[PDB]
Amino acid sequence: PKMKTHRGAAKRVKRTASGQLKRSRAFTSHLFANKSTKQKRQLRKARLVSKSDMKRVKQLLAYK
Amino acid sequence: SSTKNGRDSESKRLGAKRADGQFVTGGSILYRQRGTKIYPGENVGRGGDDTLFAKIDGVVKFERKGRDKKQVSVYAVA
Amino acid sequence: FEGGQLPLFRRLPKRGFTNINRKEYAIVNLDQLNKFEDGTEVTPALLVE
RNA sequence: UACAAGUAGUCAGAGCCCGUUAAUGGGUGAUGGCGUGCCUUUUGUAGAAUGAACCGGCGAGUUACGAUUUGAUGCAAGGUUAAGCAGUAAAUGUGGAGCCGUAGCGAAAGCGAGUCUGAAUAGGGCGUUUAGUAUUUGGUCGUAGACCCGAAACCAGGUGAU
RNA sequence: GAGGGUAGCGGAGAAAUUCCAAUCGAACCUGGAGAUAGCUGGUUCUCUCCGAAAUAGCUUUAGGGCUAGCCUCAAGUGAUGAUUAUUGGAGGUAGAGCACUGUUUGGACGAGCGAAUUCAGACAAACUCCGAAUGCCAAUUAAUUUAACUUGGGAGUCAGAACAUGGGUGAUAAGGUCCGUGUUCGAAAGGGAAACAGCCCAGACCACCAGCUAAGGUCCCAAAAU
RNA sequence: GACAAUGGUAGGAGAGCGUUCUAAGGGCGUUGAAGCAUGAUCGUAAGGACAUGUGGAGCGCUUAGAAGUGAGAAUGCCGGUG
RNA sequence: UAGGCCCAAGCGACUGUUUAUCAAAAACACAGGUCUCUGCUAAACCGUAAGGUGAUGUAUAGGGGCUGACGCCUGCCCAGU
RNA sequence: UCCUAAGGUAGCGAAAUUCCUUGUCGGGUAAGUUCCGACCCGCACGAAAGGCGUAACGAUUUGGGCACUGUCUCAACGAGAGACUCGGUGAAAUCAUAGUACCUGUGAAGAUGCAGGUUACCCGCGACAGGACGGAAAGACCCCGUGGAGCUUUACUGUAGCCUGAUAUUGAAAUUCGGCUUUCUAACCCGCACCACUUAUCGUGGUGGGAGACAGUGUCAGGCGGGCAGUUUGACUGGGGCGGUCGCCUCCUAAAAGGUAACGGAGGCGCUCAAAGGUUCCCUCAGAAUGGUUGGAAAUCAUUCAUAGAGUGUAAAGGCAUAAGGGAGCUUGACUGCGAGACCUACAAGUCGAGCAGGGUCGAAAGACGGACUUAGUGAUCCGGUGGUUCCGCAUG
Repeated sequence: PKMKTHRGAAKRVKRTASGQLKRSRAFTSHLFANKSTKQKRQLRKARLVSKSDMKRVKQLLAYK
Repeated sequence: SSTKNGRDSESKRLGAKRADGQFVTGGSILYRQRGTKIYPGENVGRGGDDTLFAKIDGVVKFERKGRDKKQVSVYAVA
Repeated sequence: FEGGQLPLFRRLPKRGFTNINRKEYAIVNLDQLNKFEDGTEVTPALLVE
């Protein structure tokens, strides 16, 4: 049968035009009184999956 | 029959980051330190935690500033 | 599997939602209209055939 | 071959008996030099660590559907059909629902070679780098017992007081 | 003695975890079933080229796994690699010293007189007025050399050992144990050290009854000076 | 005709030998096929020929295709014999 | 063919029973004692339905716990469970 | 003189119980760690998981005697069955190939096989048992597996069963400061009696008696419930337990860049401050060889020595008198939207930052200000709560 997509991973990344994956940031749910203003402001920006983590979850997102 | 010691903190990578006579950019870190063991010079700024960084592009120069005191400066290349 | 350490997807949070009334269109740039006759009438029924 | 201390062979070498796919021939071996089997597992084994009495036969990475990468081949801003129907269980002809590509960006409304964030193309992020697609050989991965042999146990339905 | 009854999530027990068809802390047979095994064992023809690791971080983790680091095969971008000479810099070890913080020997001077006065002599990983040899970062500087980097396909490795040297620990004990640095073994035959993976010399493509050398040697075993 | 390379475990890469079957082409066999036994033969290796005896009916070669394709170890399974 | 005996201690009263196949005993049982539950379609027990045992019995009876002939005795605490 | 619900009575006592211990003192022996009789310093006896005695019984444990004897001093001889020699018949465990010596040494640290020596002609039979780490059983002790099974409980989550309410089956009458209770027959119940099926009382039916809207039964709810069931119960560690430890900050070990171990040597943190923040102007400390309203030389005041020996919210180490230390005035930048380029780094994270636009505070003005001299005071995501809003919201609003 066909491979199944990791539904948990499909809710946290998107495919760019060049084959990269965009993700969200961590430390953003709660406890904002313990973090600085600059620390919280710069965490609102998105990032891409690192080149080392892609080698481990390539097939997990082969249909996205 | 036990030990009371065994604690320590992670090591910070302090010291110089660029060499004398080397070319750097406007925002290159030059020296990480606790306090002011080396003072800023021409076209150099001191960060919040005493980090020394440049402000223009040029060569680095470690020179002496008074008896038993050192500084770091940056001069544009011509 | 990471051998016991938390996986990257568990560490990251979810984002966004999906719209049920998503409308998509077939784009046709001004470059693909250089084959028809001068002054001709172009209609979707023709572009699809 | 009965004065001799030998993982039994190898190199050197008299004597004695033979004569071949015909060539720098065949068998035997007085005496001298050198030399503590094989496999598995280990930092390290002649090991007194494991396994095999001997001979023969049998005895362990395979296949079907998906994904990815490389080689080959046809066509090319296009490439290609699935079920079905007619045919020798031929593998051809028909069949264009469907799938990928030609355009991205945003959670979304949406806009568009630009878009998102923002009071502000001020700056920054991801795109305008943009050739593709079908079949197939090889490598690896996924779902199936998944390279082969081996448990102490668990559950279900039955058979037993000679 | 004969004929009968009680059956496994159960019976029987004057009670021993005792018996239920020669092994009962839970009988036997068939099926789910090729249960599961991060653990042992095994895994079949031949040549050619290249060639490791026994480390770090996290881990219901420690004889398992994942990413990074070292190997190999392709497609790419071009001196961006390495050694040396020279000119520059950052950094307080060895040694030394008593100017600071301590510890501490012998005298001299009356503020209550051996250590917050003075004249001499010593000590320190957590003392420093001073301070090397090396190593490290640079200068598209010079000469000799041959790498380096990026993208993609496939791996293995996470039990290490001895010797020299700088240290902790132990007792300036251990073929002990834990870190820094180099070499060898591991995966390396050949010669020497009588025998002897780690020591010394030296890296086997094949053949020869040719020559010169290294470590170590030249009375005999035993090649070379009684 | 010149200089330079070629120890090697875990692993990566490349070129090959042999076995059974299939499709085409071209060939042997009662004037003796396969198998078996013996020998002093050829190639860099896995391997390939030839002669003789035994045997008594099938079997090679060339190119390509497809695999139940290679055994010394598992206290391995079965048979035979020390 | 057919009992050695005697002077003193520990344990259990006694005959009896037990680990088929390494333990026969001081272990189990026993007569006796005491506590407690049960007024009859009894309690308790099996099935946990019908139907049965108890029992064709009726508190001088039946089920359960702990002691264990006999003799002399068996003290204090009810905060906790 | 403290505390407790009460502080062990009779009896017994180095005991099937006494660790010190072969306790001490008397018996038995020429010699007694055992045995018997007494002493109470009872680690840790004690009255129905009974205490102290007891005739008769025991293939029970224990000490001392008589008799007897090859148990022994100390062995000898004789009889029979195997062994041994011939005829018949004829297995088994074991086994990498074997022409299989000793000594000292060497080696994975205990050699028939390696080094140097010593000794030894070839091949049988009857005996001994030292070694081939001899042969029968994938070591039962020990440690490991996020392996099993049996048992226990005030480990977690369930359940048979039992108890208690609401409601259906289920209808009357009256008392009564949308009702628990006396009350009546008609549902329902009776291992109660007499009759018929039928010369069997299992069952059905009929007539009496008893009981009665209770009981029994279905659904829902609360409580008790190792009786029974499924499972969990960490790692590091000079073996494992027990003890200690687990994240973050500073110093030494660390071998003058950075990095670097041990159950190696020393401490600290899980905050605080509305001024202890920003800005502008001023200022400067300990200790003070002496004078004094003379108070066990040091509170307060006065003049000179004063290389910082003072301070710096809080550990330590680097810094600070061009102040980062003290005081005095106004203030909220402890701002919004970002951000070239760098440090660190497996990942996720962490750190510094010129500069640009929008607001502002302080200062005459340059100019400074995106908390605190610097480095600890902290924890993914998933789920839920509270606000704001461009957005979506299943045919349409």
